[PDB]
Amino acid sequence: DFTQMFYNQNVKQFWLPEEIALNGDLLTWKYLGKNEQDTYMKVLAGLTLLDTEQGNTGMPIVAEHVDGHQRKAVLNFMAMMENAVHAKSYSNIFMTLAPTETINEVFEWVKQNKYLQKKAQMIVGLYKAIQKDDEISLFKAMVASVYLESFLFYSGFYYPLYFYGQGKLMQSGEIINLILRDEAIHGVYVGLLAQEIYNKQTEEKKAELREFAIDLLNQLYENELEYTEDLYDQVGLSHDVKKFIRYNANKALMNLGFDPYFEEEDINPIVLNGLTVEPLKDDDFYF
Amino acid sequence: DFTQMFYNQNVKQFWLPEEIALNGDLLTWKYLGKNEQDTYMKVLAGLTLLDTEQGNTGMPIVAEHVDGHQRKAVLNFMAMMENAVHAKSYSNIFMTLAPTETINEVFEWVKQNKYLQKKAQMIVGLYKAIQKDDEISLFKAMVASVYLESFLFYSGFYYPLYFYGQGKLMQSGEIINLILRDEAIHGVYVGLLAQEIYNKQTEEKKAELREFAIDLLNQLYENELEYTEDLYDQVGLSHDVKKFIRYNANKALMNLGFDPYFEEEDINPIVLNGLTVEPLKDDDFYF
Amino acid sequence: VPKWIQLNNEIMIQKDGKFQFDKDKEAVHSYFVDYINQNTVFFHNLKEKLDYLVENQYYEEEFLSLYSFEDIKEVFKTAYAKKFRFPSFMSAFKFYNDYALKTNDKKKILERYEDRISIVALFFANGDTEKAKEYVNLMINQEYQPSTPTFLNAGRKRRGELVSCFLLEVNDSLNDISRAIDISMQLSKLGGGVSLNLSKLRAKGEAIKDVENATKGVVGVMKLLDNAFRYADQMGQRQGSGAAYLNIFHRDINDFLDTKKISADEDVRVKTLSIGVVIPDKFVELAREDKAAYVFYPHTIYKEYGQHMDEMDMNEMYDKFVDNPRVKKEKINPRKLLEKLAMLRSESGYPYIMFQDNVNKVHANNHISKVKFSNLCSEVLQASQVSSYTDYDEEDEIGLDISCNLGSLNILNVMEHKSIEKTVKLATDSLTHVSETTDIRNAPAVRRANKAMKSIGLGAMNLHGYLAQNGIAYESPEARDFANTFFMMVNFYSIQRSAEIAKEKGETFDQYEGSTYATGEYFDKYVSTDFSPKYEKIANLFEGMHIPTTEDWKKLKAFVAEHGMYHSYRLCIAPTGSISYVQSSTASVMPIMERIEERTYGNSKTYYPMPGLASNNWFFYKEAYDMDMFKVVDMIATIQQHIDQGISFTLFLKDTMTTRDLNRIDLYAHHRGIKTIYYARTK
Amino acid sequence: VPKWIQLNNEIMIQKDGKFQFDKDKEAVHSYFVDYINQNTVFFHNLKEKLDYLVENQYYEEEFLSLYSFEDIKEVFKTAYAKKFRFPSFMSAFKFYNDYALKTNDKKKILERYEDRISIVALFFANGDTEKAKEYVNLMINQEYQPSTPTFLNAGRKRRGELVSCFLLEVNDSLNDISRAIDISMQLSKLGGGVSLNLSKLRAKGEAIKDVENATKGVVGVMKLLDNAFRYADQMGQRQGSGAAYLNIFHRDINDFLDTKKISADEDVRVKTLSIGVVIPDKFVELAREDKAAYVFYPHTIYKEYGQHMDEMDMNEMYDKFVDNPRVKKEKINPRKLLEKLAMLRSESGYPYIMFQDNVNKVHANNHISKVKFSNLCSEVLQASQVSSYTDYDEEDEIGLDISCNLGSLNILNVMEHKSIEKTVKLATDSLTHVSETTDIRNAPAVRRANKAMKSIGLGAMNLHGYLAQNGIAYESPEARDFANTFFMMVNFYSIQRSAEIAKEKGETFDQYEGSTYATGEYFDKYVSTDFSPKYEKIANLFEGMHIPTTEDWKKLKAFVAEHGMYHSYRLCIAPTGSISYVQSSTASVMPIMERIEERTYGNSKTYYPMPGLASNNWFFYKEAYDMDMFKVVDMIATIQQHIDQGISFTLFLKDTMTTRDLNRIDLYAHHRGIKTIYYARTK
Amino acid sequence: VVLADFWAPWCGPCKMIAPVLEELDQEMGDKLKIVKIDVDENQETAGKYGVMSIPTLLVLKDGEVVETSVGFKPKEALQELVNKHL
Ligand SMILES: [Mg+2]
Ligand SMILES: [Mg+2]
Ligand SMILES: [Mn+2]
Ligand SMILES: [Mn+2]
Ligand SMILES: [Mn+2]
Ligand SMILES: [Mn+2]
Repeated sequence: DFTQMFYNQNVKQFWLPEEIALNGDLLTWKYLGKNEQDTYMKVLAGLTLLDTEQGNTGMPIVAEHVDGHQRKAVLNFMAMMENAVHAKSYSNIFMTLAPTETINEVFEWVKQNKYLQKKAQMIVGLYKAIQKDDEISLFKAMVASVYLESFLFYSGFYYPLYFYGQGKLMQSGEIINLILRDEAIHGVYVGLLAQEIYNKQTEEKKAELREFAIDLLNQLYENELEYTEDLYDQVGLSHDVKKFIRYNANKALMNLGFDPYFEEEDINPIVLNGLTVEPLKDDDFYF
Repeated sequence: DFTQMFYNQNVKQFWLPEEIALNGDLLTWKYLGKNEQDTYMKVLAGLTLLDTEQGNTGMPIVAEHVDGHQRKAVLNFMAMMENAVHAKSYSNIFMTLAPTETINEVFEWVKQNKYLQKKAQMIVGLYKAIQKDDEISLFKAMVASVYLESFLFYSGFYYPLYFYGQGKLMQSGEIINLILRDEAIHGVYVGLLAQEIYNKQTEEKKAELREFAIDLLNQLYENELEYTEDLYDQVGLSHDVKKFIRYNANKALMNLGFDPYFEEEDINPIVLNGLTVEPLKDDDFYF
Repeated sequence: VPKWIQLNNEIMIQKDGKFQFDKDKEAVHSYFVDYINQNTVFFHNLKEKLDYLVENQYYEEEFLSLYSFEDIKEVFKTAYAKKFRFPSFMSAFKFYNDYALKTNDKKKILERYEDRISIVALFFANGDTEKAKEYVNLMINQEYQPSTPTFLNAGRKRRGELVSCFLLEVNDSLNDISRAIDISMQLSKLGGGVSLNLSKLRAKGEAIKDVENATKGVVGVMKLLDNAFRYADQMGQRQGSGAAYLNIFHRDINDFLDTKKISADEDVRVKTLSIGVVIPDKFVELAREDKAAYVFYPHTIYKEYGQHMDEMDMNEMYDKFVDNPRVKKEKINPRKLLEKLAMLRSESGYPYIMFQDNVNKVHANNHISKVKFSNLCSEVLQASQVSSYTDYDEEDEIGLDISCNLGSLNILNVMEHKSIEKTVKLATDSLTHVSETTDIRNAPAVRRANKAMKSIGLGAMNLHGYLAQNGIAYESPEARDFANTFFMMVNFYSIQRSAEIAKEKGETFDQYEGSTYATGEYFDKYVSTDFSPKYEKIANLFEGMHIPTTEDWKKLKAFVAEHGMYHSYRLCIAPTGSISYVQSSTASVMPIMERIEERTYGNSKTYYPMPGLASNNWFFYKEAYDMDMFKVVDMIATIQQHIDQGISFTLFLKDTMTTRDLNRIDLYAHHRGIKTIYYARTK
Repeated sequence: VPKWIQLNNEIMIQKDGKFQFDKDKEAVHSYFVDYINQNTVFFHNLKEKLDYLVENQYYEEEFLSLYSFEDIKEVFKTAYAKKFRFPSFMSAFKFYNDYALKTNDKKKILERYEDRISIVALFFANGDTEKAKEYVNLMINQEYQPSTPTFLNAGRKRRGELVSCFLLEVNDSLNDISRAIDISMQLSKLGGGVSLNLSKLRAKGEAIKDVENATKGVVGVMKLLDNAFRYADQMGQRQGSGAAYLNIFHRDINDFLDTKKISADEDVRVKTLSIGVVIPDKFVELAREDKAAYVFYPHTIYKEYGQHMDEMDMNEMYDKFVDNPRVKKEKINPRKLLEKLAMLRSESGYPYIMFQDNVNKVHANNHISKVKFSNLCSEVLQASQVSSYTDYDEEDEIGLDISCNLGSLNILNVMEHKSIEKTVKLATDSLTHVSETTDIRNAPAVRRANKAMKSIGLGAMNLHGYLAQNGIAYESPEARDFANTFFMMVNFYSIQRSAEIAKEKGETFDQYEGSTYATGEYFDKYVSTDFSPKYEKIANLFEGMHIPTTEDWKKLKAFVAEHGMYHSYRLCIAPTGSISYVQSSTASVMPIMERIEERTYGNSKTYYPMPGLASNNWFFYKEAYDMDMFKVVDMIATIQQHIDQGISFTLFLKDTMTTRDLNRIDLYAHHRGIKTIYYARTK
Repeated sequence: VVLADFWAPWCGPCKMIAPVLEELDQEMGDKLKIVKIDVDENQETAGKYGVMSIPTLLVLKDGEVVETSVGFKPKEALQELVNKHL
């Protein structure tokens, strides 16, 4: 009921890194404090590392196990965007803002970081556990994918959106907004594929899959809180970032056809500013 | 030395069938004989099948086994083109020119056609035989992919080109030329990757790989002859198409770094004719 | 979760295989004790409450000044003498969330139910203490429910108007279109729904002063009115709802219908404009005979004949239009257009199907004007005259634009009290007071028609609830017999009260002498046919009540001839979807959509069982979707013969039925005399 | 391809390294001989042509009845005695495609250039044969060009209005907003563009009758105006164009600008409504010091002070508003708002920037009102009083709304004939006649202000053409000296003609006594500074013409003091668009965008070199985008000091120049006294 | 022993149970009586038994309700339900 519509929306959102000139960001970058520059670098590396997993494994593995030519085509298109567009865009932002040696060090740090690794490996673990012709294992991986696309990225997206909403780092913020817009539709689409599997299950199996999804969400959420404090306490933003994580967790659940887990909260306004014909056959006029 | 330039070429060649309005072919299509329309539908259906498998299976699987994020980005992009752009374009052509029943019948015809099933069996079999960290199985699949890109498509491409060259079906022909332009660069790129693996081997191993490549080519060739006769005898063109596929077989071999295998012949000349946001400062307010 | 909501959530928790319907009374008790009494500000005496409400701009001081304080005090005492208890949690929740007066911060409750009723009664009586107590007894017994604007805004200062709906005639000029937009925004500011007749607007591609093919048709006016209603949307309390009505023989009928298509582009798509289609009998005749039909360009007809297309009789003038070379037209397929209507109703519920000849065959005021369109709820069928708004500093020719003052009888409570006559007469008096006290300075035609026509709307509700609580199936012939008898009595007493008001005031509505009331044509079927119940079970319901016989109808006809009629229109059955909860009644005379409505208000679901739903009457409360729509059409046509205006007839369809089934229901409604069809709800 | 179009395409075919500019005259000859002379209706005599045109409702009879046929024939002979020949094919193409009268089927041509000019002159003279011949000489010499509405519709029955602009004040009420929509549509159906001042409308989240957060802001009114202008699209032949102006201190200024963003959603975006921003000097001061600014809610200020926000001097009352707790506002960043303006103009060319204090520093009629907003072309700057449109059957308080009576002087042909005085006086008389004969009944304020203020707009065009054809660079100081002298002469003779008309009619414009003309404050810089050319080359251009001196300006000041001034406003430089082709002139006083214009017409590619372009003056015709915008600002400010109204100043920006460069140009324009900035054209 | 079927003409599941009851009458109609009651025409009986949805099958023994089954049931499940009370 939905693949051709998503095909259309995906292909009409096509874009390339070269379209946004990045050099003018140096005019606001130079005015940020060390903690702001440090947080931005770390967040950016976090997003880059997670998105690479999605391009190399997440999207291609789902495309492999999903049946249907049109679904495979949409999924291929999404994998292409991760590898050919998003990955180049993140690299471009980095090369503009930091010298080569600084980029290498930030990636070394974020690669060793406990909270980034915990979530990255949890997601990758579920992708590696998909078994041929087993729709339960596929569903679990789709849940992981939706959580990455619609939830885990957002502790990171917060900061570029926060600057973007203030008139700072506008070129890279525009790029991030385009990336985020792609991840949103990726999350919704994979969510619909997961609901299709979920709806084929018994009531007991459904309850079991719901418990899986909520348990996974809880593990990721508790690690996100730690990840958030680790990055954002030094710039005083953690309270507001936490509200943004919960709001996006609720969107991820709704993508999977589940009820929201967290109470509704308002979001930081600066970040918001960044964001059957049957023919009449006669004898029907006579009664 | 080459991936970056292929990346740039592939992304700059990006297109969608909807860019080309097809209603202009309606009259030249109406005017073709029943035999001509039948061959044309079947030819494009055979192409659709090849692109379906190249997009679903061939390109993603090669992407999985080839090392390097940039090489993977090129291969992922090529995969997307196969199933999200190329395979779909044929349906755009079908939906314009043909009634639903004729479309349904031709897709049923691909399923039961023995030559089309044999060529798919052979090519996809080699893709699915790739073993992780086994460069020889990968080489064999890359040879198969080059043969699909640079040889097997051409029994199909002949007919749209033959019409384009006579000023007939020129909108459909424009789509086909764009597809052909893509496959030419896809065949070169995969050819270069295959040569990388071949060049790592002993002379004895190389001799075996040439045997594999030539045996496979001959087996595919013999099947393609029967396919060509089956499609083109009713339009009187089988001998002409055979010359064209031999011509392109030599191009496939060359893409693999091998000498031409068939002698040169005169191709129908008709077919040859078918080919910033800078912020203000305090000094801008005084003049 | 709140305690009252949790107790209300226990309705569907089935013990012993039965619904816990007794938990709703517990739910309402918990609601009151834990929220309403705690959040109601209390005064040491009624004098302090009235002084505080008048001084703080909550109440008008004018309407309370005609009574001495002892009179108001005794009115309140006789309001609390009833000791009214809400029967369901949803009734109290809806009242105290939508109608009960709250402080400026919306934190405390200033009005009880018995205070809202007392204030509305004091407004209605206008200086009469005994009449105020009569109104208090009428409303606290819940026999009569004033419309939502009237109930919510009577006696209040922060109020709009007491009129629930307005009908505007748009003439074919830029001055008239701009004034129609202005009046639509003014009346939407007042809170009432606005319906506009676009059939007089000339078609797309017509000539503007020798400049040919310059018009945008009625669709440009729909876009203008849609943005006007979006702009004047009552600040966001409730989105500005407007209605556009077009004759099916207008050339823009397909463009008019395409506005509700999902595939329609945003440049032609309207979003806040409900659309209605006026279908003369000629269109049904053409579709039945499968002849190719013609939709006409209104301006060509105006130039050729001097009258607007909707002002002439389609059945007589269709052949003359078709044979006229000077009348431009385009060929359409009436059966294909009917199928398009059916598919549009299936996909979106629009348009409102109005059978013009079904309205005008029994319309009493055809001399004033034919009924060319209905209201936003497709139940106000009144004569209207278009206003010729001229240039600035030029006097405008003000016509009649329909203003409808609505009021609903609770059939269950009216019948249980055996008080059809008194309830109908008191409701007629209250509606007359609402019409009189209502003036609208920014709509000259609405004001003129309110002063001259004095038309009121006395609807009815809880028909299905009364039938199910009496063991009568809504589709059964006994239900139709009861509807026939009850609404014949309602019409009898409404006419009697109108004639009594005309006698007391010495004045009738304008152009009454040309109406069928004056000539006696209205009473022909009443002095010829006896409408007493044919079933002994139904006749037992009217025990202790004097059913008007043929002789009584003859006496009423003579009385009307001698003294006249104060109201041009008296009866019109509105959907009443909001006040139905407060009165514990089913909405309108429509069958119930669901036995237990599921509603989400916040993060908690609030179930509302149907009024009186229980185990013994479960299968009497048969859902409207499971019912035969032909039987519902029969019921509404039985009711409609006693209602001078229309009835908000909603079609409840299943997803299994096709567009041909919808067309069959539409044609059966047309054949049975149904005047208007409101909605096509699909399950 | 046609022969004339084919010959026109030989302009770009370069032989011997030079463009074949002489091919253009061959293009005119071929065009005429093969198309025009064949497809112009020829009559046996002028009498038959006039009878055919009046009888077939092509011409009005009233203006031709003021002359005997001998006088009309003599006027037409005077027009044809010149033997005017179009020097470029594009001129004839523009005239005979847009302004030449054609038959009702558009197959043939009824009017030549000498016929349209004769009819316009006969309309202007109003019964005077000598005045008609003078107007014929003025227009056939192409010294003066009546505006597109005036030139097109003068003496024609199938017309609109001769008025080009309509500047409407919108008061803060629903009745006033509805009347604004009505008047906007009634003036768009007349053809002229409509500009509306929305600064008086209260912002989003304001109160409507003591209920808070009720308004949806001026954006809803912009939606209504945009759809009103879309509806009044003038057949679609020319889309309905309307402007909306908002003070930068209005709270909705950010949402006002957000509607022109490409990323803006369809729920906020307006398409047919151009936007302008009025920037007082206070905003520029706040941006200069990088201190936080405040945007105020207009209705809070109106409640507190009894006056509208835009009727109060913000340079004086900004602090009073800020330290007023009863005035609602939110902190903003003035530099961020300036950057937002710059990027909005880079992306879409909007908004128009109006420096209010630059306008009002030298505004003569500040006593009547300060200039709060400009027109759609951002060049009319006149005093306006808001109209309080009250409810129906209540008398409305009619204010003043501005209208364009436009006409352009061809600087090249004006100075070649050495007739600055005669051309300016005749143009002033023609514009006075156009203003007097304009009677708009559906716009009360527009009609009242036309009768009272009697304001006209006398612009100039072909400045760059004259400078380049005389070997003067546009950015050169000699060009600015010539503009100073020429426009001082134009102002002198316009004031002289206005005073002469006031003397001959015995009446001035309403509230003239409070204007700086009566007090003599206007003539201070004219009696204190000599505006004679400072360059010998420039002084030779004015040889044979008496350049007014300081003593001459003193005599003019005394004459104005004794006799008054008939026109409140006289000079305003419009963009002079499609009619600039017909006059073979560069558009307005703006520099040329491209040396050779590449235009697409049907399936043909047409080339239009700017008039007088050749090898010798190729580099004098420097493209506007190649020019320094600061020197263009200097040129316009030199012109602006002699124009009482504004100048349609379009910024021509390169792709490489950022938003900081655009902001620097804007701030230099503000510093140099530029009143309005029209467009930001990026190449 | 009586199997009472509470049904309606508009009820889709009630149309599916009709052939199942005809087969059950052919196999067991010597020991089981099958009774059908249309709730749309007989609301008093449907109200008396505390039926609140359809299809509803009541097993009655000597006038008393001994078992209640709601919704569609295959033949074998109805045989098991009735055989408990024979
Ligand atoms: Mg008219
Ligand atoms: Mg007001
Ligand atoms: Mn990504
Ligand atoms: Mn993604
Ligand atoms: Mn391909
Ligand atoms: Mn390929």
